[PDB]
Amino acid sequence: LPKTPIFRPD
Amino acid sequence: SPSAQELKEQGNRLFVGRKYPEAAACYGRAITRNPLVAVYYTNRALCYLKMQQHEQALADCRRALELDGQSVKAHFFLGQCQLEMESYDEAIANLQRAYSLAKEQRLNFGDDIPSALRIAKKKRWNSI
Repeated sequence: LPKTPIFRPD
Repeated sequence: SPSAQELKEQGNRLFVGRKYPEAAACYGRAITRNPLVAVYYTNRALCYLKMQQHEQALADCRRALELDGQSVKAHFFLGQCQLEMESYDEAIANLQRAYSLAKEQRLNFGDDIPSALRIAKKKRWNSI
């Protein structure tokens, strides 16, 4: 599962 | 002519460009097309956070949570709002809730949520 920044829209 | 997905995607590209009021407006057009998608509200709430428009972000988080009770980002953005409004206990609980949901949902945001919880607990403490 790729790490992704949370403060981003989906 | 533009689909709600199309408009959301446009919003996301504006968000990448740090054009937040614009991005928020595009999500608003997405909602106009389909107001029953929590992501649209979660996406706009983050825009509002970046614009220091905390009341508006809160309202959006609430709308998203009504549509999706499992929303990690709605709980997280809510917590970040309440933190910036000096509501630590509620903030910490919402960040903690986000942590739990992301585990339950196999979502990887690296150390973002624990980092935020530390920031929240430290700020709360710094105010005793």
